[PDB]
Amino acid sequence: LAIIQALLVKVNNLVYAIPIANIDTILSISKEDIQRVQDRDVIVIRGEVIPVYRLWEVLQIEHKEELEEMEAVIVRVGNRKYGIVVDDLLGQDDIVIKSLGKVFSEVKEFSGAAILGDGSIALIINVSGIV
Amino acid sequence: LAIIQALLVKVNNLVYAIPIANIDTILSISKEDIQRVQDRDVIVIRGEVIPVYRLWEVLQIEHKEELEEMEAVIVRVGNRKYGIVVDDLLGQDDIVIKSLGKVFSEVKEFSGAAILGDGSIALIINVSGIV
Amino acid sequence: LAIIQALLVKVNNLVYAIPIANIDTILSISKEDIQRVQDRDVIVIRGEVIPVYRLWEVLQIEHKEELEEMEAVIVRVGNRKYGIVVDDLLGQDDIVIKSLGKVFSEVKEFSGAAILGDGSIALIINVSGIV
Amino acid sequence: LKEFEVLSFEIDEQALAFDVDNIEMVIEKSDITPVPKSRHFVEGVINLRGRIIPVVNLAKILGISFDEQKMKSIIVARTKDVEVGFLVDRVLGVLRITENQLDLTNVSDKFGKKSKGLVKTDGRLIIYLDIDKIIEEITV
Amino acid sequence: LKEFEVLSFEIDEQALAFDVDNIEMVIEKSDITPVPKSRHFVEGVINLRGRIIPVVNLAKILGISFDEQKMKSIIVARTKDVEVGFLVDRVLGVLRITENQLDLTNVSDKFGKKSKGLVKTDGRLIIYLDIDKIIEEITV
Amino acid sequence: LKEFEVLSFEIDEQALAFDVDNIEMVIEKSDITPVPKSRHFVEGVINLRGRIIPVVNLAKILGISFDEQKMKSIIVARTKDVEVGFLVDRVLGVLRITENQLDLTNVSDKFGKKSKGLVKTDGRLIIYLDIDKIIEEITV
Repeated sequence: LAIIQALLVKVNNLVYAIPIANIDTILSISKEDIQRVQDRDVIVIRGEVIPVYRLWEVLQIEHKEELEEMEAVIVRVGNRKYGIVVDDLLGQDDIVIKSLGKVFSEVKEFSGAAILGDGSIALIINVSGIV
Repeated sequence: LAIIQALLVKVNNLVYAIPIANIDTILSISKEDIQRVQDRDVIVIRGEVIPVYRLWEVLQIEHKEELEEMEAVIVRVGNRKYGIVVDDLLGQDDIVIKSLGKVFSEVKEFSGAAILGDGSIALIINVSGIV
Repeated sequence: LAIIQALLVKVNNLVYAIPIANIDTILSISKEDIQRVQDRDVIVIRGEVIPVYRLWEVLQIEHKEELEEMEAVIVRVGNRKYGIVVDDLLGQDDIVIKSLGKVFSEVKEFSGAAILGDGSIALIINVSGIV
Repeated sequence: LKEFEVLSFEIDEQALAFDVDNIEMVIEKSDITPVPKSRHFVEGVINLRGRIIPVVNLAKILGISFDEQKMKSIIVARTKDVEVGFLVDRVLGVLRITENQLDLTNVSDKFGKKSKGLVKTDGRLIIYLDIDKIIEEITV
Repeated sequence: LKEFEVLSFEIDEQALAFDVDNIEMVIEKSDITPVPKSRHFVEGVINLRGRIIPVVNLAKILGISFDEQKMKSIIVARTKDVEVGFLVDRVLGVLRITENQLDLTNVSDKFGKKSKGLVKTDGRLIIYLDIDKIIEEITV
Repeated sequence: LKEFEVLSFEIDEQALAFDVDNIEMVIEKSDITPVPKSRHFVEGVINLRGRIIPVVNLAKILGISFDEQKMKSIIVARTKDVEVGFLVDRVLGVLRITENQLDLTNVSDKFGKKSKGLVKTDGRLIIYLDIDKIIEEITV
């Protein structure tokens, strides 16, 4: 079996799993200090410029309550790293990657699903496929 | 002259002439037992599956009163036959096919017009041009 | 310097300059005797058929009060001549053609601007570029 | 020159005419039978003297504006074998003309070869139409 | 001939069926997890017997109409390695059939090779679907 | 390195700057004469020191958002022969900089070669614009 440790994260009631191997850190940013750069939004932390992506916007999920303080996973693809705002920080966990089959062949945003403890589903974010 | 015997049929106030040479029978079907097959509607009579076409829909004519019992001419093109629902069953008649000229060159749905007794017009259905 | 004498003309509050070298005459036409020809409007004066163009329509400028009597400059491009209705007939004047630069490279309707007495701008109509 | 006879009519605020040799008769728009699934500018067929004649909307063919309430006349013309009824507002009368009161100013390019020129009468314009070229266009 | 067993179901006013050898089980539509940014006809994935199975809207795949309130059943079928849940209104039962009560009239071309023919039962039509060809279509 | 002087301004919630050597002067948006049938991003021409200068909407050229009520300043810059007034919200001041506080992270590709990089000042970003390349783009 293919085990992998991952951060369980939430958008509304949906569960996404970001493999821990890709997380750089986890901060709590405040609307107050996001900056508009061109078409993208960034935070700068310790002089490092990191573009932030809301996860619901990245996945096109209906959602509105954009709070003043929000939790955000920073991930890293090669040598560029970038933020991912989420709703809830569920917890760290050990999951078994199952493939979600031939009908999702084209979905670059994910890389498989996991069945959790209570038998609910999490889909695994493919960090190098979320722009 | 080119005489031809034909069923005179009505949609609202318009008169269409179906050459009798092409009619197979004339039944009275009831909404109750039309069946949806794919995108087409059919009746099955004596195990024979016949697709029905409303004549106003085939000709795009405004019309709404789709009664529970309706009269329908079954016609035959080669070896496939198919129904044609109409409003009124005017009567059988002997008409002279006149050509409706060079400006209707493209209209596959008809094959000429007739001048009736009272000098009103009927257009002759071209059964092999009504899909 | 490039001096040129020109008719100063108005549409709403905007000032356009038609070089006098291109004017044939200046009449006052009345809605009453414009004639629709195909898609174009014409007046006929002394058996001569002259298409009239409203200047605001030619330049797409918001404007509505199309009075019953209106003032119109007739201009001449080669051997065809044509009318140009305007709002006000400001006056004849001597202006210095200045080029309106590289960002207007494509605007066929004009051929430069002038700075007037009070330092306001007039743009010079290019009669052979107003259809 | 040569003496020309034409029929002048009106399609709302705009006056036109074609060569009288092609007209059979001018009847009143009474009753027209639709011919489903035909071009947008054909109105239908009429029964006239026991023959089928297609009636078309001349305004729609030329591309000028018209008001349906006013389409009251049908000019029935023919070229060679083909016969056609053109629906217009009102007939105005016959005009006797000469190819020298025939102004050829290029006011527009809209009507293609359908236009033959302007005819100035008291300084009042009338478009001279090439009836054959209209029928040619309208067939195949 | 040959004896055929098929599963008949309804997608609103229209009755269909596929070969019973391909069905694993028919469960009740309970709970489906969306898979963002996937094709329009996939509803999502479900957890069934500890495995991930995609659930698709059969109506959307065929192109016939459906009412969401009524999509209550999931037929879980498989061909070769690929396993899929088709969302339908209601299962109607099993039918035992023979390729001679299998009417092949060409009523329409909409369902491509997805259709295998009509089955007439008491003069009451049921479309026989090629389940493999539906799955083949739906994968790559 | 090298010492760089730039002019920083704001187009609503977003701060930008270009090389000070190209600026002639910063005037207040007063009065602009429209030039009909010109590109969507040109506002028009102004009379400044007895010469004609085109004024363009920098936001529209870059593609960022702006509020018309706030476009209050005009930065008049020139490259070679071509002179242009860029309409912005407010000027913020001059900044003295060095190509090593010049962050080149690839945050986006929207501004093409119009962008020269970020300048971090107290951890507060400002986009450094290539003024020449903006003018080059805007001419032919």
